[PDB]
Amino acid sequence: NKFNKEVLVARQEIYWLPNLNWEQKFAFISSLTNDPSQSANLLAEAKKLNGAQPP
Amino acid sequence: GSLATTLERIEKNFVITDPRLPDNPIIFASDSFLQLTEYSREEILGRNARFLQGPETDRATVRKIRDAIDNQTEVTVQLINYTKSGKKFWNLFHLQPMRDQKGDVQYFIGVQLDGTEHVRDAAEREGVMLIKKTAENIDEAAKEL
Ligand SMILES: Cc1cc2nc3c(=O)[nH]c(=O)nc-3n(C[C@H](O)[C@H](O)[C@H](O)COP(=O)(O)O)c2cc1C
Ligand SMILES: [Cl-]
Ligand SMILES: [Cl-]
Ligand SMILES: [Cl-]
Repeated sequence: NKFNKEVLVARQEIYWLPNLNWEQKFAFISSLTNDPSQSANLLAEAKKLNGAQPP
Repeated sequence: GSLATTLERIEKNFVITDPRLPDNPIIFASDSFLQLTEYSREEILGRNARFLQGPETDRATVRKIRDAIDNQTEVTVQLINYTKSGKKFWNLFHLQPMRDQKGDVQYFIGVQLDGTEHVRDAAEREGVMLIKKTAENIDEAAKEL
């Protein structure tokens, strides 16, 4: 099962990020959907995009 | 609660697919859709929505959906689908492209309104009206979240 709990957890956490627009959020979920083994890397990189777009 | 993304906690049946991925697979599936179809998120993410179909599903109707998808337009149909345990239900379905600012399609939203029967006449027009409005609201909401 590619979409184990860890993948699902990371996925939920990407969507919680406050500074991403809807496209950016959708893109990371989509990449995660396509390449589940990169979930942790995706969350970490999403956080960097978040931190780089302050309000 | 469960592990749904915040978008997937909106209280309507829908899924969202990415046509940029091979075979246009589900990337979001609402908790309500999961309750309806009896599938868990784990077992349908990354999969084409066609798993909902079965023996009695009218293949011409399904073709109507695929035609719409290929042309990146909306469509509304009534088709028979199946739960995980194989229980029949009528699905008043609406598809609509999710576009960005410049009007380019980015994703597809699909909304299901489940029923024990094929709705006709006034009850079907009322049905069509409603799920179109729901699909519009879901689109609008996703862009806020
Ligand atoms: C966003 C979206 C939602 C869909 N929802 C359903 C559905 O609820 N029930 C169904 O039978 N097909 C649904 N489909 C249709 C299948 O995914 C597929 O488009 C259809 O079976 C035509 O493809 P095929 O001829 O290769 O099987 C949906 C498609 C998309 C893009
Ligand atoms: Cl959430
Ligand atoms: Cl909830
Ligand atoms: Cl498809």
